[PDB]
Amino acid sequence: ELPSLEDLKVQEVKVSSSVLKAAAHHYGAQCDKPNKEFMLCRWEEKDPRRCLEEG
Amino acid sequence: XXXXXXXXXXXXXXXXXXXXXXXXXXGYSMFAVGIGALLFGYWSMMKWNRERRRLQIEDFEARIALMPL
Repeated sequence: ELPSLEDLKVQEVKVSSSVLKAAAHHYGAQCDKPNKEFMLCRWEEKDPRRCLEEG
Repeated sequence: XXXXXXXXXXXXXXXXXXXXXXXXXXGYSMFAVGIGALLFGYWSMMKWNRERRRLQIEDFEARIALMPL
């Protein structure tokens, strides 16, 4: 299958509890360039193994 | 002196009087309030559903905004 490394990506994932993220819709306006480029990579190439660098 | 049961009529209690009569409702006037409540009913309800649309699009926007999810 050839899986990704044990170190993986992102150190200390997620901020805190849920609903907190859903409370602010300002996350759409500010910081959109990394979110859209990850979205553009993932629909073109369905594999999570390739577009993990953008994530 | 002789004392017997005495006769008394006074008002005669009114022999056969009609009590049933038309009250409140007339006919055509009830339809003006009846269908009038319906037209007021839809107009008040549909304005709330347009206000629901303000919430609806904003709710689905949260999913699009959340990509780390």
